Amino acid sequence: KPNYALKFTLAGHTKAVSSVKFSPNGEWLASSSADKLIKIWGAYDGKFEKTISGHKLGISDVAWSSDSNLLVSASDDKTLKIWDVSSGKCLKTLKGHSNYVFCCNFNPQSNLIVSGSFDESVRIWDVKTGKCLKTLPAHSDPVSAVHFNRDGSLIVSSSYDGLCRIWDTASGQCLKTLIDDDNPPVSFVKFSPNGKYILAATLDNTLKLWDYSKGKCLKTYTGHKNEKYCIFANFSVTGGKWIVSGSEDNLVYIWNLQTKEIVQKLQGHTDVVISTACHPTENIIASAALENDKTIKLWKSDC
Amino acid sequence: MRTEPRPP
Repeated sequence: KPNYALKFTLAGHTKAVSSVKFSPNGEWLASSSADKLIKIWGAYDGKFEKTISGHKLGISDVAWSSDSNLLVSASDDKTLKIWDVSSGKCLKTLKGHSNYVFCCNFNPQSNLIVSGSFDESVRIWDVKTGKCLKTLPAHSDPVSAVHFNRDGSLIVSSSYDGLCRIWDTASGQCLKTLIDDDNPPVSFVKFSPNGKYILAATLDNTLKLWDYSKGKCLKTYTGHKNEKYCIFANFSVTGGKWIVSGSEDNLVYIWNLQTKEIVQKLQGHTDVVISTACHPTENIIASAALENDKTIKLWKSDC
Repeated sequence: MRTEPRPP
């Protein structure tokens, strides 16, 4: 079992936090919020670094480029914005979604961004030019998550329509539709580190690890609460192999990936834990909560 | 919008 203990509480977003992500170089935590702001924080000391501003409405997601130099954010203002973190400059505004942009991610090479929107599409963007390369008719409901696989050749998307779909980055073809019994809304999805699996949250208080090629669910994680929000989930791999997720009961849940047993529950937030992230090299978790809390927390374990 | 609930 891990022994994550609270080290720092980070405050100053003035509305609900929506997402936290560690920079791939491990130096920084980025946060996004309904307050229309991005904030940067020191990953090891929790020290506030800077605020990045420009969206006209709240932000639902933020993501780092592979070299830790750029961010992309997804906003209710129907745009995504690419940011140079060190200068704070908005390099590009990605326009084309027709409704709230909810999720986003760079590909590993970081020349591309993928986004998902309440307009039910997935879009693939050129980072350098800011242009939308493709618009995928991905879902019949809002798109809750988009993620590239390890070599960027595939995209997984999830939607309240109950589907998780796999897309060929190059062609835009749907290569797979994963069916979950009773089609509960899918609130989060992401590839496993090896790209062979997808971790999917559904709004029935359940997380599942799927061999998506075989359409086989390998693991199921429960005990937490998730029926209303798109809570992120992670693979913790720096120490023990765990699954990490926020919960609507204000806790962070940690499970043994193989045994599916809850190994830890982190107490301290006062509202829904919407987002968790795992540091790339140290056993450190960042968590963030909604409007009644507005804090980000950094926790560390010796294993 | 991620910060707002989806009525089940």
